[PDB]
Amino acid sequence: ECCNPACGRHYSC
Repeated sequence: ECCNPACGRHYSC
């Protein structure tokens, strides 16, 4: 979840 793969859609964590 954590910026996966790299905060593309600015994922949570």
